[PDB]
Amino acid sequence: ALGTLEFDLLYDRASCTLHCSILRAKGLKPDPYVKLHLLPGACKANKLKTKTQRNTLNPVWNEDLTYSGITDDDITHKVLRIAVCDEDEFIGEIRVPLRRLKPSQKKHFNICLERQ
Repeated sequence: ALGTLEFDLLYDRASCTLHCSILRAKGLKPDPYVKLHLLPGACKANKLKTKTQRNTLNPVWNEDLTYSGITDDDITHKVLRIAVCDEDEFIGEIRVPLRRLKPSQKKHFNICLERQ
């Protein structure tokens, strides 16, 4: 379909931090970069992005992006939208409810991107 995205999420409860390791993508179907949007809210604070990789459908970022101020209740209610885009157009996205995470347990994802 649209390709796959590999990333890790780790919630560190004591420091109230969500660590998002954006690793790589494979088989993108269109200069890819990834943007993270922690929902809900259009707030600047909710939005992080990787560097842009050039001339590739198999970019490797190996980039750690982090949110601070993350509480238990944020973990149960918030959603992390992860979108890969083509720098200068939408390539694909996934939507991850944070309540799938456990404190201090890194979860590894390899997920198929979607149009949704």
